[PDB]
Amino acid sequence: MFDVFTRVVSQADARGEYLSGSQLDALSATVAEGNKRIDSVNRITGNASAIVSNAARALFAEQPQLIQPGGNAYTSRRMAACLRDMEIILRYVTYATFTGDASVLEDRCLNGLRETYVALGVPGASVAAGVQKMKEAALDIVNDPNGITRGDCSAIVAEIAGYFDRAAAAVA
Amino acid sequence: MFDVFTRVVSQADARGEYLSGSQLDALSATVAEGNKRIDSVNRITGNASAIVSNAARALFAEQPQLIQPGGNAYTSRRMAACLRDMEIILRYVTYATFTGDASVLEDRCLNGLRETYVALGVPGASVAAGVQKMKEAALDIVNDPNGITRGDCSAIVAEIAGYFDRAAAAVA
Amino acid sequence: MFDVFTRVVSQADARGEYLSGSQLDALSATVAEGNKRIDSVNRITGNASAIVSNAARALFAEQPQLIQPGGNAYTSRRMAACLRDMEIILRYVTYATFTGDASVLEDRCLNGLRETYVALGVPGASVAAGVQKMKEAALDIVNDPNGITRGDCSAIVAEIAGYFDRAAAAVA
Amino acid sequence: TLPLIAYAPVSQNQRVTNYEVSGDEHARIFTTEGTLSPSAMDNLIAAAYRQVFNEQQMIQSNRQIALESQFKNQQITVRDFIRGLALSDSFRRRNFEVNNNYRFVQMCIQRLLGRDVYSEEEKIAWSIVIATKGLPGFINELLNSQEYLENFGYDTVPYQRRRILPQRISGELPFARMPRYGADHREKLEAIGYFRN
Amino acid sequence: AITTAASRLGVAPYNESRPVELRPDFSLDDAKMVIRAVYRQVLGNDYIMDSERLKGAESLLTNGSISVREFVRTVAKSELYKKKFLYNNFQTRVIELNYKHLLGRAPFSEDEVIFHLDLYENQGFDADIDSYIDSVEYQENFGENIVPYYRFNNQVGDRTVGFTRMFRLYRGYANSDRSQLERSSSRLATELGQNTVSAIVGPSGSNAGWAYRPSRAGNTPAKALGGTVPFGQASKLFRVEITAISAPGYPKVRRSNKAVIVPFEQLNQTLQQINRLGGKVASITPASL
Amino acid sequence: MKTPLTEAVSTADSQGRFLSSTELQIAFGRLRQANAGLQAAKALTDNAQSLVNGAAQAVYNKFPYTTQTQGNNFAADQRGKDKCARDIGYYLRIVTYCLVAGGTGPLDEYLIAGIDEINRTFDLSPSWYVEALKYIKANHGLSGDARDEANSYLDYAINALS
Amino acid sequence: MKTPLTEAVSTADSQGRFLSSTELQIAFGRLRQANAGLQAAKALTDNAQSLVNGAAQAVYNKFPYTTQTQGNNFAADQRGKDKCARDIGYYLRIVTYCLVAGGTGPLDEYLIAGIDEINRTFDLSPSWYVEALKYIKANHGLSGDARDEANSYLDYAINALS
Ligand SMILES: *[C@H](C)[C@H]1/C(=C/c2[nH]c(/C=C3N=C(/C=C4\NC(=O)C(CC)=C4C)C(C)=C\3CCC(=O)O)c(CCC(=O)O)c2C)NC(=O)[C@@H]1C
Ligand SMILES: *[C@H](C)[C@H]1/C(=C/c2[nH]c(/C=C3N=C(/C=C4\NC(=O)C(CC)=C4C)C(C)=C\3CCC(=O)O)c(CCC(=O)O)c2C)NC(=O)[C@@H]1C
Ligand SMILES: *[C@H](C)[C@H]1/C(=C/c2[nH]c(/C=C3N=C(/C=C4\NC(=O)C(CC)=C4C)C(C)=C\3CCC(=O)O)c(CCC(=O)O)c2C)NC(=O)[C@@H]1C
Ligand SMILES: *[C@H](C)[C@H]1/C(=C/c2[nH]c(/C=C3N=C(/C=C4\NC(=O)C(CC)=C4C)C(C)=C\3CCC(=O)O)c(CCC(=O)O)c2C)NC(=O)[C@@H]1C
Ligand SMILES: *[C@H](C)[C@H]1/C(=C/c2[nH]c(/C=C3N=C(/C=C4\NC(=O)C(CC)=C4C)C(C)=C\3CCC(=O)O)c(CCC(=O)O)c2C)NC(=O)[C@@H]1C
Ligand SMILES: *[C@H](C)[C@H]1/C(=C/c2[nH]c(/C=C3N=C(/C=C4\NC(=O)C(CC)=C4C)C(C)=C\3CCC(=O)O)c(CCC(=O)O)c2C)NC(=O)[C@@H]1C
Ligand SMILES: CCC1=C(C)/C(=C/C2=NC(=C\c3[nH]c(/C=C4\NC(=O)[C@H](C)[C@H]4CC)c(C)c3CCC(=O)O)/C(CCC(=O)O)=C2C)NC1=O
Ligand SMILES: CCC1=C(C)/C(=C/C2=NC(=C\c3[nH]c(/C=C4\NC(=O)[C@H](C)[C@H]4CC)c(C)c3CCC(=O)O)/C(CCC(=O)O)=C2C)NC1=O
Ligand SMILES: CCC1=C(C)/C(=C/C2=NC(=C\c3[nH]c(/C=C4\NC(=O)[C@H](C)[C@H]4CC)c(C)c3CCC(=O)O)/C(CCC(=O)O)=C2C)NC1=O
Ligand SMILES: CCC1=C(C)/C(=C/C2=NC(=C\c3[nH]c(/C=C4\NC(=O)[C@H](C)[C@H]4CC)c(C)c3CCC(=O)O)/C(CCC(=O)O)=C2C)NC1=O
Ligand SMILES: CCC1=C(C)/C(=C/C2=NC(=C\c3[nH]c(/C=C4\NC(=O)[C@H](C)[C@H]4CC)c(C)c3CCC(=O)O)/C(CCC(=O)O)=C2C)NC1=O
Ligand SMILES: CCC1=C(C)/C(=C/C2=NC(=C\c3[nH]c(/C=C4\NC(=O)[C@H](C)[C@H]4CC)c(C)c3CCC(=O)O)/C(CCC(=O)O)=C2C)NC1=O
Ligand SMILES: CCC1=C(C)/C(=C/C2=NC(=C\c3[nH]c(/C=C4\NC(=O)[C@H](C)[C@H]4CC)c(C)c3CCC(=O)O)/C(CCC(=O)O)=C2C)NC1=O
Ligand SMILES: CCC1=C(C)/C(=C/C2=NC(=C\c3[nH]c(/C=C4\NC(=O)[C@H](C)[C@H]4CC)c(C)c3CCC(=O)O)/C(CCC(=O)O)=C2C)NC1=O
Repeated sequence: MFDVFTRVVSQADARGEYLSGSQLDALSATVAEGNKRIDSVNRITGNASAIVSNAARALFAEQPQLIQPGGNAYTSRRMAACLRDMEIILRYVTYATFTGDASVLEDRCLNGLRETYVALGVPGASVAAGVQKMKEAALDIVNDPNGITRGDCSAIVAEIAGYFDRAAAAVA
Repeated sequence: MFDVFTRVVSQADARGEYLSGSQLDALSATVAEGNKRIDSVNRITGNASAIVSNAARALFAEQPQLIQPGGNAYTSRRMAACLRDMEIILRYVTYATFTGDASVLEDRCLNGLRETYVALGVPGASVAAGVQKMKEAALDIVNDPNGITRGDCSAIVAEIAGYFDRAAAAVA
Repeated sequence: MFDVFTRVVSQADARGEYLSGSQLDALSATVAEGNKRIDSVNRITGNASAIVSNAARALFAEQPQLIQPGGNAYTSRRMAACLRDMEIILRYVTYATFTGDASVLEDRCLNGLRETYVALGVPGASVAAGVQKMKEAALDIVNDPNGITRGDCSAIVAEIAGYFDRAAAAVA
Repeated sequence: TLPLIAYAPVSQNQRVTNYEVSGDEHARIFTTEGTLSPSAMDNLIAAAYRQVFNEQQMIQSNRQIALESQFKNQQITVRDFIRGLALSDSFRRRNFEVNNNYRFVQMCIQRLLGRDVYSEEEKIAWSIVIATKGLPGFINELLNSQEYLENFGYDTVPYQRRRILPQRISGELPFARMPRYGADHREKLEAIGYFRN
Repeated sequence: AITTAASRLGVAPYNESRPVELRPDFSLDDAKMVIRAVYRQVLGNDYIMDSERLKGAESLLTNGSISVREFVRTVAKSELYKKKFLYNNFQTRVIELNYKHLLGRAPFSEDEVIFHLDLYENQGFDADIDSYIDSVEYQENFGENIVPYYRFNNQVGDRTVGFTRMFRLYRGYANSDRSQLERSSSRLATELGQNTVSAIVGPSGSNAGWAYRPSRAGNTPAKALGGTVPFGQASKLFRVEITAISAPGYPKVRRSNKAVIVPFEQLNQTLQQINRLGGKVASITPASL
Repeated sequence: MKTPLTEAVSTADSQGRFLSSTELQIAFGRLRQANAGLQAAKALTDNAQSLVNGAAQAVYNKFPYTTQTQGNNFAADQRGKDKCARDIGYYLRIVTYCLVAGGTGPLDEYLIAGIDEINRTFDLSPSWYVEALKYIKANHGLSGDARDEANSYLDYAINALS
Repeated sequence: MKTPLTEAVSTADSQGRFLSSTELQIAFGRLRQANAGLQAAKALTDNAQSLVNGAAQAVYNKFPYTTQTQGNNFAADQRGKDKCARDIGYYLRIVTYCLVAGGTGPLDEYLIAGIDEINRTFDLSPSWYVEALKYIKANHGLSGDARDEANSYLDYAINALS
C-alpha cells in the first residue's frame, strides 16, 4: 500500500528524480493537516459502531426489500455479512483518511467488490445508499464542534467525503 | 518429463510398438555423443556465473533503458530477480542439454513464463536478448578447443542453440 | 511480551488493584528517560553490524579453539550460524532496551537457549563471552558523547548492561 | 539465509503407509474442492479455527472476520486461510508470545503438518527459521513444505494425522491437549503475581 | 492490430488474409473463392461434404443471381446451418454462433442476446438470421459483396468485451465451432448476464495451457478482494489459471483446472509447484493494483 | 498485549529485523502521549470509587428492571449489586490500564476478548456496560489531551459491546 | 512501503480492527518527526551533487585500486566512474526518499532487498559503498533530529552492506 509520502516517493523513484521543493512544501502542508486528520480518524473510530448501526437501520427502514423474507439482508448470516460490510467499508475509509491516500481503500477494500456483489446478487445500490448514510453520519460526527479545539477542518472533511464517494461508486 | 531415450520410449508406446533398429541405432549414436554432451553441460555449469554476468552486462549496455530509473531492471530487487531469471533459464537449458530433450525446459521453466512476464510488465524481448547473449557466451565456451580433447561437436552445440532459441521464443 | 508499562499493568492486575501514585511517578520518570532510551536503541541499531563483527573477531582471537579445525565455529555454515546468533542476541537486547523490560529478551531469545546449546554442542561459555564483548562495544557506543547533546545516561547504560548480563547468564 | 541443520526422522505413524479403511477414527476432510453450502463453509471455517486456535480460542474476538469473508468468496485457498489464522494477532499473542521458539515450532508442526515433532532437534532446526525469518517466514516455510502439500495440499483443512490405529481404543495423544504455553510461562505468570490463593 | 500475440492467439492467418470481395463483373474463380470463404466462415470451419454442398445457392451466386450477402443469408437459412448450429444448441449458443459467423465478432452486451432471442421466439430462426444480415454493422463491415470475416482488430464502435469474448468463441485456425471444449454449451451466458470477462486463453499448439475452462461454480474471482492482507507481507497479487493437474491423483486433485490468487513472494513457489505437478499455466492476470 | 512499543517490537520481529527509524517514531509518539495517559490514569484512580458508584446508579436508573425482578443475572439483591459494581470497577481499572500502557491491549487481553460469551452465557446485557462506560465518558472530568486518550479506550469498549 | 502510517494501517487491518490509540500515536510520532525529515531531504537534495562527488572521491581515496587496474567492475575508465557516481546518487536519493517517507521502506523495496547478489554477481565490493555512506555521514551538514534520522538510514544501509 501507499500513503501520502510513499505516493510521491514512488512517483519520484519512477521518474528517477529527487523530491522537488514544492512537493516538500505540500508534504509539510499534509503534516500541518495531520492533527486534524488524526482527530477525524479518532472520531469515526470512536463512533464507528453507532455509525454502522444507524446507517444500517436507516437503510433497512428506507428499503424494506432487503430485510423482507426472501430479501438480500434476510436471515442471520446475510445480515451479519451486511453489517460487517458496513464495518469494513467504514474501517477502510478511516484507513484511507489515516494514510492520506486512497490506495488502501482502492486495493484492500474495493478491488473487485462490485463484481463480487453482482456475482452474489447483492444490490450494490443499497450498499451505496448505506455508504452515503455512513458518509452523512461520519461527517456530522467529525464536524461536531463540541469537546475539541476550534479550527478550519473543511479539507479533511472533503477528503473523507471523497473517500466515501469512492466507496459508494465502487459498489454500483 | 522426458530425456532423449524417454521421448522415443513414449512415442513408441503411443504407437504401441517395439523400437525399430533405426531408433536403436540413433540412440546408440546419442550414447556415443553423450561424452561430448556431458562436456557441454560441465562447461556451461562451470562458467554459469560468468555467462550470466557478462550476458547481463552486454544486455544492459545494449539496452540501457532497463537499468535507468523507471526501468524494469532498475533497483536491487528487480535486478536480483533479473539475474535470478538469467541463471534459471541457463540452468534449465543445461538441464535440457543433459537430458537430450527439451521437456524439462518447456515444462519446468517456460511453463507460464511469458504470462508471468506480461503480467509483471517484464520486457520479454529484453529477456530474449539476454538469452541470446547467454547463447553466444555458451557456444563460445563449449566450442573452446583448449583444455579438452578435440572432436566434432556440431550436433550437441546445435541442440544447445535450439534450446536457447526455444527459450528466447517462449518469452518473446 | 511486556514493556515497561505493561509489566506494571500486569502486576497491578494480578494483584487486583489500580496503580499507586508513586508507581505512576516512576513510570513518568521512565517516560522522561525514554528519549535517552531511544538514543541508545538507535545507536546500537546503527552500529549493530560493527558490534557483532568486532566482538566475534575479539572472541575468536581471545580463544582460538572455536575456529580451529574440529571446533564449533569452524565450517562456513557454523561460522555464519555463530555470526547470526550474535546478530539475533544483539537484536533482542535492542528490543528489550526499546520496551524498557526484559520480557521480549527472556521470552523470545533466552527461554531454553542453554539446553538447546547443550544439545547442539554449542559452547555456552563462549557465547556468553561473545555477549560480554557485545556488551563492551554497545556500552562504548551508547556512552559516546560525540554528536549528541550532553546528559546523564547511567540508568540506560545499567539497563543495557543488565540485559546483556542476563543474556550471558542464560547461556553459561 | 542458511540451510536448515539436518535432523534425523523418528519413527511416527504418519511415516509408514496407511493400510486402513477410513471408517470410524478417520479425520474428516474439510475441503473446498467440492462446491459447498454456506453452512458447510461455516463448519469448514470452524474446523480450521479448531485446528489452529483449538476450541478455547474460538471466541468472537479471535474470529478473523475479513479473512472469513475473503475465504467464502474463494479469494484465498484453505492453505492461505490457515496461513492467515497463523498470522493472526490473536494467534501471535496467545500462542507465540507465551512460548519460546522451540515450543512454538512444536505447536505449529502439530497444528499445521498434523504430526508431532520427531525430537528436540527438529524444534531446534526450525526455531532458527523463526528467529531469522520471523513468524511469517516460518509459517510460510511450513505451509510451502512438501509434507503440508502431499498431506493437505492447497484445499484441505489440516488434521492430526494417524492419531489412532485401526481397532485401537487409544492411540497418540490428541493435538488439542497442548496448551498455549508450557510450564515455563506458567511459572512466569505465577512469579508475576497470578494464579495464587 | 495484433502483431506479437497474433501467432499465439491465432490472429495471424487472419492478419495476412484480406477480405474476399466479389467484383461487379467477377471471374469464375472469384465466385468459387467467395463460395469457399462463405463455407469456411458461415459454417464455422466445419468439414463440408459433397452431399451437403448447397449447389443451388452456389449456382445462384456464380452467375450473379444473388449477391454475396444473399448467398450468406441463403446458407444461413439452410437446413445444413440449422442442423450444425441451431437444432442441437441452446439459444444463447445459437445467438453467439450467428454473431461469430454472420458478423465475425462476439456479442457485446446482454441486450443483443435479448433482442435476438425475443425476435427468434416472436418470429422464428429465419427472421433472426435476417436481422443479423440486415444490420447496420453488417453493411459498414461487409455490405453486399464482401464475405464476413473474423474481426479481431479494433474498429469504430466496438467494445473491448468483444475482444475477449471473440477468443472465447474463436479457438484456433485448425478448429471449428462444433469442435470446441464446451461441446454445445454457450460460452457467454455467464459472461453476458454478469457482464464479466474471463481471461483470454489462446488455442492449442501455441499455448500449453490452452485447455483451461472454468467450472460452473466454485471459481476464483478475477480481482483480489482483500489484497495483500490474507497473505501477510505482499506487494502485488496475481491470479494464475492452471490446467491439467494429474500428478498426485483423485483424492489430492479433484479438479484439473485451478485458478488461484498468489502474491509476488509466493509466485516462484507457485510456478514451481505447477511445474512439479505437471500443470500448465493458462494465463496470469494482475489481480490487485 | 499491544502497546506502541510491543507492536513495534513484534512487527520488527515478524520481519526479523532491527529497529528502524519507524519504530523510533512509534516510541516518540508513545512518549508524547504517555504523560497525558498517566495523568488521566491517575485522575481516574482518584475518582474511581465515585465513578463506579455513579456509573452503577446510572445503569440502574436507565435499566430499572435489573433492580426489580428476580434472577441470577440481575442486581435485585445485594449480591447482584456487588457483582455489577465489581464489573464496572473491572471496566474502569482496565481503562486505566489502557491509559498507562498506551493502547487497547489491556482491554483486548483482559476484558474485550471473550466478552460476548460472558454476556451470552451468564445472560448479561452489554447495554448495561455501555451505559456505565457512557457515564464514565460523561463524568471522567478530563480535558484536552488526556480526555481524547481516555475516551478512545472508553469508546473502544462501546464499539466492542455494541 | 514501510512507514509508520502503512505499518499502522497494515497492523490494524491484519488485526481486522479500527485504528486504536496505538496507531494514532504512531501517526503522532510520524508528524513529530516528519518536518525534520522533510528538511533533511531538502538539505540533501540541495547538496546532493557535491555529496555524491565527494563520496566518490572518498571511495577513490580509501580504495585507490579501483582507479588504476582495469576491469568492468572498477572505475578506472570514464564509464566506471559514471556508474559509481550513479550508484552513489541512487544511495543518496533513496536516503532522501527514506527521510520523506519516515522509514527504511524506500531502502527495503528499492535498495536493500537484492543488493547482496548485486555485490556478488558484478564483483562490487560493499566496502566501497560503505565508505561512500560514511562520507555522506561526515559531510551532510544536518543537526538535531534531521541529523539522527539521516544517520539512521545511512547506518541501516551500512548494516545491510556490512
Ligand atoms: C421480540 C422478542 C423483541 C424485539 C425485537 C426487535 N428485533 C428487531 C430487529 C431485527 N431482528 C432481526 C432478526 C433476524 N433477522 C433475520 O433475518 C433472522 C433469521 C431469519 C433473524 C432472527 C434483524 C436482522 C433485525 C434488524 C433489521 C431489521 O430491522 O429487520 C428490532 C428493531 C431494531 C431496530 O433498531 O430497528 C426489534 C424492536 N424488541 C423487543 O422489545 C421485543 C422484546
Ligand atoms: C586470502 C585469499 C585473503 C585474506 C583472507 C582472510 N580471511 C580471514 C578470516 C576468515 N576466513 C574465514 C573462512 C572460512 N572459515 C571456514 O570455517 C571455512 C570453511 C572451512 C572458510 C572458507 C572465516 C570464518 C574468517 C573469520 C574468522 C577467523 O578469523 O577465522 C581474515 C581475517 C579477518 C579478520 O577480521 O580477523 C583474512 C585477512 N585476506 C587477504 O588480504 C587475502 C587476499
Ligand atoms: C449491507 C450494506 C448490504 C448487503 C451485504 C452482503 N454482503 C455479503 C457478502 C460479502 N461481502 C463481501 C465484501 C468484502 N469481504 C472482505 O474481506 C472485504 C474487504 C476486506 C469486502 C469489501 C464478501 C467478500 C462477501 C462474500 C463472502 C462472505 O459471505 O462473507 C452478503 C452475503 C451474500 C450471500 O447470500 O452469500 C450480504 C447480504 N446485503 C444487502 O442487502 C445490503 C445492501
Ligand atoms: C418465468 C416463470 C420466470 C422468469 C423468467 C425470466 N427469464 C429471463 C431471461 C432469459 N431466459 C432465457 C431462457 C432461454 N434461452 C434459450 O435459448 C431457451 C430455449 C430456446 C430458453 C428457455 C434467456 C436466454 C434469457 C436472457 C434474455 C432475456 O433477458 O430476456 C428474464 C429476464 C432476465 C433478467 O433478469 O434481466 C426473466 C425475468 N423470471 C421470473 O421471476 C420467473 C420465475
Ligand atoms: C473411464 C471410463 C474413462 C477414463 C478416465 C480417466 N480419468 C483420469 C483422471 C482423472 N479423473 C478425475 C475425475 C474426478 N475429479 C473429481 O473431483 C471427481 C468426483 C469427486 C472425479 C470423477 C481426475 C481429478 C483425474 C486426474 C487425477 C487422477 O489421476 O486421478 C485418467 C488419467 C488421465 C491422466 O493420467 O492424465 C483417465 C484415463 N479414461 C478413459 O479413457 C475412459 C473414457
Ligand atoms: C452491572 C452493570 C449490571 C450487572 C452485572 C452482573 N455481572 C455478573 C457476572 C459476571 N460479570 C463478569 C465480567 C467480567 N469478568 C471479568 O474477568 C472481566 C474482565 C476483567 C469482566 C468484564 C463475569 C465473568 C461474570 C460471571 C462470573 C462471576 O459471577 O463473577 C452478574 C452475576 C451473574 C450470575 O449469574 O451469577 C451480574 C448480576 N447486573 C445488573 O443488573 C447490572 C445492570
Ligand atoms: C491519542 C488520542 C489523541 C488524539 C486523537 C489527539 C488529537 C489532537 N488534535 C489536535 C488538534 C486539533 N484538532 C482539530 C480538529 C477539529 N477541530 C474542529 O473544530 C473540527 C470539529 C475537527 C475536525 C474533525 C483542530 C482544528 C486542531 C488544532 C489544529 C491542529 O493542531 O492541527 C491536537 C493538538 C493539541 C490540542 O490543541 O488539543 C491533538 C493532540 N491528541 C491525543 O492524545
Ligand atoms: C536503486 C537501487 C540500485 C543500486 C544500488 C544499483 C547498483 C548497481 N551498480 C551496478 C554496477 C556498478 N557499480 C560500480 C561502482 C563502483 N566501482 C568502483 O570502482 C567504485 C569504488 C564504486 C562506487 C562506489 C561499477 C564500476 C559498476 C559496473 C559493473 C559492470 O558493468 O560490470 C549495477 C549493474 C548494472 C549496471 O551496470 O547498471 C547495479 C544494478 N542498481 C540499482 O538499481
Ligand atoms: C519455474 C521457473 C521460474 C521462472 C521462469 C521465473 C520467472 C520469474 N521472474 C520474475 C520476476 C522478474 N524477472 C525480471 C527480469 C528481467 N527484467 C528485465 O528487465 C530483463 C529483460 C530481465 C532479465 C534479463 C524482473 C526485473 C522481475 C521482477 C519484476 C518486479 O519485481 O516487478 C518472477 C516474479 C516472482 C519473483 O520475483 O521471484 C518470476 C516467477 N521464476 C521461477 O521460479
Ligand atoms: C565428472 C567430470 C568429467 C567430465 C565432464 C568428463 C567428460 C569427458 N569427456 C570426454 C571426451 C570428449 N569430450 C569432447 C568434447 C569437446 N571436444 C571439443 O573439441 C569441443 C570444444 C568439446 C565440446 C564441448 C570430445 C570430442 C571427446 C572425445 C569423444 C568422446 O569421448 O565422446 C571423455 C573421455 C575421456 C577423455 O578422452 O578425456 C570424458 C571422461 N570426464 C569427467 O571426469
Ligand atoms: C528518529 C531518529 C531520532 C532520534 C533517535 C532522536 C533522539 C533524541 N534524543 C534527544 C535528547 C537526548 N539524548 C540524550 C542521550 C545521551 N546524551 C549523552 O551524553 C549520552 C552519550 C547519551 C545516551 C546514549 C540526552 C541526554 C538528551 C537530552 C535529554 C532528553 O531529551 O531526554 C532528543 C531531544 C532533541 C535534542 O535535544 O536533540 C531527541 C529528538 N531524535 C530523532 O529524530
Ligand atoms: C477436548 C478435551 C480437551 C479439553 C477439555 C482441554 C482443555 C483446555 N483448557 C485450556 C485453557 C483453560 N481452561 C480453563 C478452565 C478453567 N479455568 C478455571 O479456573 C476453572 C477451574 C476451569 C473452568 C471449569 C481456563 C480458564 C483456561 C484458560 C487458560 C489460559 O488461556 O490462560 C486449554 C488451552 C487453551 C488454548 O490452548 O488455547 C485446553 C487445551 N484440552 C483438550 O484436549
Ligand atoms: C473501445 C475501447 C477499446 C480499447 C481501449 C481497446 C484497446 C486495444 N488496444 C490494442 C492494441 C494495442 N495497444 C497498444 C498500446 C501500447 N503499447 C505500448 O507499449 C504502450 C504502453 C501503449 C500505449 C499507451 C499496442 C502497442 C497494441 C498493438 C498490440 C499488437 O501489435 O499486437 C487492441 C488490439 C485490437 C487492435 O489493435 O485492433 C485493443 C482492442 N480496444 C477497444 O475497443
Ligand atoms: C487448418 C487446417 C485444418 C485442419 C488441420 C482441420 C482439422 C479438422 N478435423 C476435423 C474433423 C475430423 N477429423 C477426423 C480424423 C481422424 N479420425 C480418425 O480416427 C483418424 C485417426 C483421423 C484421420 C487420420 C475425423 C473422424 C473428424 C470428424 C469428427 C466428427 O465430426 O465427429 C474438424 C471438424 C470440422 C469438420 O468436420 O470439418 C477439423 C476442423 N481442419 C482444418 O481446416
